[PDB]
Amino acid sequence: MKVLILACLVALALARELEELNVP
Amino acid sequence: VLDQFGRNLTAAAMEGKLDPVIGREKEIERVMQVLSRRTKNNPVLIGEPGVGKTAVVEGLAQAIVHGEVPETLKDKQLYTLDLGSLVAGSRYRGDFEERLKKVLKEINTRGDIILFIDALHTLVGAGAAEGAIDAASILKPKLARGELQTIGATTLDEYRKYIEKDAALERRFQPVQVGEPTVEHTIEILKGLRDRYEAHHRVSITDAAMVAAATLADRYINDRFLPDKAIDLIDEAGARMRIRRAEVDDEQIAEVLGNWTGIPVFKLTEAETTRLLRMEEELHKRIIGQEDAVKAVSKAIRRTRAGLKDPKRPSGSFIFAGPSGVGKTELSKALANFLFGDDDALIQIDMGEFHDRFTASRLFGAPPGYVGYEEGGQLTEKVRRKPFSVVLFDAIEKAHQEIYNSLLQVLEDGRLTDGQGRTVDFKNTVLIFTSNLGTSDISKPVGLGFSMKQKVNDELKKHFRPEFLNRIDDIIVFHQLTREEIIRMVDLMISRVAGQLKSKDMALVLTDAAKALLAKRGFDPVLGARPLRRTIQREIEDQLSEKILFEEVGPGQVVTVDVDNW
Amino acid sequence: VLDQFGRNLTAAAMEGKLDPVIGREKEIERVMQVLSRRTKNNPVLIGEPGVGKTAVVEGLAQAIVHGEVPETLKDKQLYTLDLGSLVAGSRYRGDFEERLKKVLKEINTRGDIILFIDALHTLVGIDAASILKPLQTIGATTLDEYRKYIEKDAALERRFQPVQVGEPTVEHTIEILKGLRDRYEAHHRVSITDAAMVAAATLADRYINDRFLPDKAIDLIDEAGARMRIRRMTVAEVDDEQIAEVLGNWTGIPVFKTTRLLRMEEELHKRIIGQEDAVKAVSKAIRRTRPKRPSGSFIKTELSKALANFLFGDDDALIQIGQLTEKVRRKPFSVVLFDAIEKAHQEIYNSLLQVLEDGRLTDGQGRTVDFKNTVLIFTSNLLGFSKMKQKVNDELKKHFRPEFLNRIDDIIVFHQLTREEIIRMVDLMISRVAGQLKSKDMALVLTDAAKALLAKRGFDPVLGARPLRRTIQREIEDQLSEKILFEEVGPGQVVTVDVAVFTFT
Ligand SMILES: Nc1ncnc2c1ncn2[C@@H]1O[C@H](COP(=O)(O)OP(=O)(O)O)[C@@H](O)[C@H]1O
Ligand SMILES: Nc1ncnc2c1ncn2[C@@H]1O[C@H](COP(=O)(O)OP(=O)(O)O)[C@@H](O)[C@H]1O
Ligand SMILES: Nc1ncnc2c1ncn2[C@@H]1O[C@H](COP(=O)(O)OP(=O)(O)O)[C@@H](O)[C@H]1O
Repeated sequence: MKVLILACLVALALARELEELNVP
Repeated sequence: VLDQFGRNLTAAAMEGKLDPVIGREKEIERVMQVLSRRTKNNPVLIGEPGVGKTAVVEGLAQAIVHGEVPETLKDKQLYTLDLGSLVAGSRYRGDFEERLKKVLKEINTRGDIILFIDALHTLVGAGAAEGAIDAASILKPKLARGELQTIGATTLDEYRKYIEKDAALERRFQPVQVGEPTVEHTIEILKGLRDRYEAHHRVSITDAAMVAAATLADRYINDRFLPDKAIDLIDEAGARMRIRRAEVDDEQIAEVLGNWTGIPVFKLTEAETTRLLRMEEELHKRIIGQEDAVKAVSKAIRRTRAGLKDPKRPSGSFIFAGPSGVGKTELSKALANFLFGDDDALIQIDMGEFHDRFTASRLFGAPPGYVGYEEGGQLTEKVRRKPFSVVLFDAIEKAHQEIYNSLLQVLEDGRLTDGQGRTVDFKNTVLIFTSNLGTSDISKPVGLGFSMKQKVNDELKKHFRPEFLNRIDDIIVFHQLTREEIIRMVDLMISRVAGQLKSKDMALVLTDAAKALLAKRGFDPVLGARPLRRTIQREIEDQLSEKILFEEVGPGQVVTVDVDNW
Repeated sequence: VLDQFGRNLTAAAMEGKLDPVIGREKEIERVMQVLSRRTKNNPVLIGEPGVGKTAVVEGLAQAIVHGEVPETLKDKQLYTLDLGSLVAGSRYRGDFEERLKKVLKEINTRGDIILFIDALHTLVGIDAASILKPLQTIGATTLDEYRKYIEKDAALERRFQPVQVGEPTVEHTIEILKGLRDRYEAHHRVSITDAAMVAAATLADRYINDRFLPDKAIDLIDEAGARMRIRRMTVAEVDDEQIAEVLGNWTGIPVFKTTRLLRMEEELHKRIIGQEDAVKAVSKAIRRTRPKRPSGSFIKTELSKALANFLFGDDDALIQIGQLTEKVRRKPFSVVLFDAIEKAHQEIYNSLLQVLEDGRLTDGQGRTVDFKNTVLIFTSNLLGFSKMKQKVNDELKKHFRPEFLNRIDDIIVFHQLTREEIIRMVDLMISRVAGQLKSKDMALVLTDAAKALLAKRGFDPVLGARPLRRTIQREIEDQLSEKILFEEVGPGQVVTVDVAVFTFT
């Protein structure tokens, strides 16, 4: 009779640090 | 705060840009009561979308510039803060935190800034998540010390999902309830906003229009809220006046509201008294035959709407007994299209699938932890979405006893307790129950003896409990249809397809000999006048497809069909 | 300054530089109603990609220069704003922020500027959002992006009024093509017939289903006019023959581009064998259409398949059942088959019930799926002393209510299995394996005795004729797989299954 509602964990991460290209 | 993510509402009130805020003065005083606190001087305007939460803050920012603030809020430059624009542009680490610390540094230097964060539920997980550097955890130290004054604005659902759920954020913020205005409060708002919308549209707006805007938006619009919905009627009617041109009236509001819902302006601009005066003749338009039934329910609704009505009863409770499909749910659809102007107000529950009390937990919602929690308990999205509705309970004699023990509430009170804990109001809903408890004569002109209306009346008493039947307003019994009554239904339904024939310049040349045979074939005294439309499409429309099978299009072919006699 | 960023649509409307927007007078009127308001005076043209929502603002700018514009909108210079150009320049970073602010400072320096933003979601996900506070702005997003970005901000919904720009009908996009006729006639120096435009509107809706009405039809007219300019280099009258040649290269289907096609009855039975009277019964029912309700409604699996092939081209145009949303949005010209409706309870009577009354399902997904050219098919059925013939139709009348069985097109019955019908199914299933033997240069002939044995075994009418696929491979193919490996039968051999036990050479 019962239903278990589980819990779909989503993949959530902080924004990526980037590495820069230099122009002198 | 810079003028980059927000807007100075205090400087907007200096230049007379903020709309006048009529009423809501108990709330502006309550916001000042929170903002004058030493620690955690952070009100949350909790309301609904469009109830005037920003207007309380616009009214506060006016109260700052008029000197009506208690020498703690004097000369406070109140800024908004679009956190949506503050998150926008964060694709790299530290973008959001940098734009928020610049705002937070600017408030630290000036020291006279009151944040207004519309949508304060966005604050939770604005950067990443709860345990992460988000906008919540950045502001939580200074919000807990009264060093950052922030007016929030969530809804009641979003305050409970995001601020009460977040531990160590429910304390930082003080709930200030901004309720939806009443209709008489909204008219006072519109009369205060009268000079703004008269000067913008260059169109005079009358007192008749503003009463009509607040009254009819509360009735006909039920996904939005009073202050806004009614201002939007005043705003759109003044705008559509500019595309017609000098005066917005009662009828102009009903036009721009009729374009939203789909109600004809007439059904909006009417008068319950007249509105239900020619009720009988408009309910004959889709019910021909069984005329004493129409005049009974037209009399009953005119009693239980017009004049006196207790607010602790529905608009009418009806038992439709008799032969099936002779106009039972056809009248209820015809009553629903009369109800406020929309045919899409009829709801069939179809109680024939229910022969269980455990399935009553699959009709009024499940207890949580069980199946039937999302679908089942769907009466929230139906009847408190539409307080003006018609609910049809087809085949109530099939159901279990425990099912309509829960339906004893709604005939007494007009309220219902959902399995998710809602007040599902059946207050203006014409509830209609239905039982073909009559099938004896129906089953051939013979009976249980050795050899009509009162046969099915005492079958209700035999089957049901008298506790359920006597709260119901009127019991309506249908009779067997006479052959002259059936051929008028044939006339009504052969004309429905005939409009789709002259769209292609075809013409079913009508004859009455074929109409008598449709009445013989499309009627039986157990089920009749419901399979009449399938008799039309199987016997007429099958042979009218034989025209293009032998390729008859032309400029138009005057087809006349008559099948053999039976 | 706007003099070097974004196109002045009002100035382009004065010179006749904008393509003429024929039709759309109701949606342009709606946009003038929003711009005339005090609050929420910023339209967001919700449409689909290529629906004509930029043409509403192009048609708005043409309405400004004609004087058919309200007194609050007289001589408003309507600018689209080119994103990706206010970049064009690095001094260094923050450039696109600092340059966009200089544009907005010229907008409130003047007073007659209305910005059009063709992708309003791209400025949500200076951001302008702030300057919006008090510069009227017309947006244009899809309905998915309206519910993702614009409606999900209360600081962007107290000012952004949604305006619907719907997909035109097949009728309405013809006058779009007839209004745009002189642009595409003069661009290719080839005249385009009116028939071609009736074809390019009808055939683009029928066969292009990821693109939307206005564009799709214009893409056929533009490319057929371009095709005519090419082959006169390898007066020339783009016709309806030309549109089917171009759409035959878009879709890659053979040119059969319908009432004549609908003349099936014999134009079929490639996979349907037996069941002959139900095939003749669904002829006159499908051709009742030739509304918003599907092309056919019926209460066998193969029947559907061959109905998907003959009506809708593909064998895989049969959808066997969101769960039917965004997979009929993809192909709205599919036969939707409902497998074993007896084994499902009443929660399924909302995506087959309100679609015979509307044909549209608004939902939480974000699009209204179109059921007006589908063939809905339900698959329901597969005491004492005594001394189906024609009736199965009363079973489903007693099962669920006939309050929409007169809204079902036709409830057809299926007739009984014939002993000759199953023999005609045995030599049909031997074709699946005879081709695998002709790849070995083998030939698989059978006898009437052997074909009657396989008809006699595994045919059970409770299970239809499913048991027959097992009976072929358990008896023929398991004993034919061994004799290849035993090398009794090699290449260049005729295999004659006769005789009971199956034996051969
Ligand atoms: N008391 C009031 N007096 C005048 N206008 C009001 C009042 N309450 C609300 N309004 C108006 O109604 C609308 C409500 O929107 P808003 O103030 O943003 O509230 P919310 O944040 O609850 O949506 C605005 O146009 C606002 O000016
Ligand atoms: N009502 C119309 N009248 C004339 N041309 C139209 C109309 N609707 C669309 N078009 C044309 O079809 C194409 C659609 O482009 P556009 O309107 O920018 O699409 P979208 O609104 O999806 O961005 C253009 O060539 C446009 O000129
Ligand atoms: N005319 C036919 N009617 C039914 N089944 C057929 C027919 N012709 C071939 N078959 C085969 O019989 C089987 C039918 O089973 P199934 O696919 O469930 O459909 P259904 O039983 O509804 O016809 C399939 O293997 C199908 O290929």
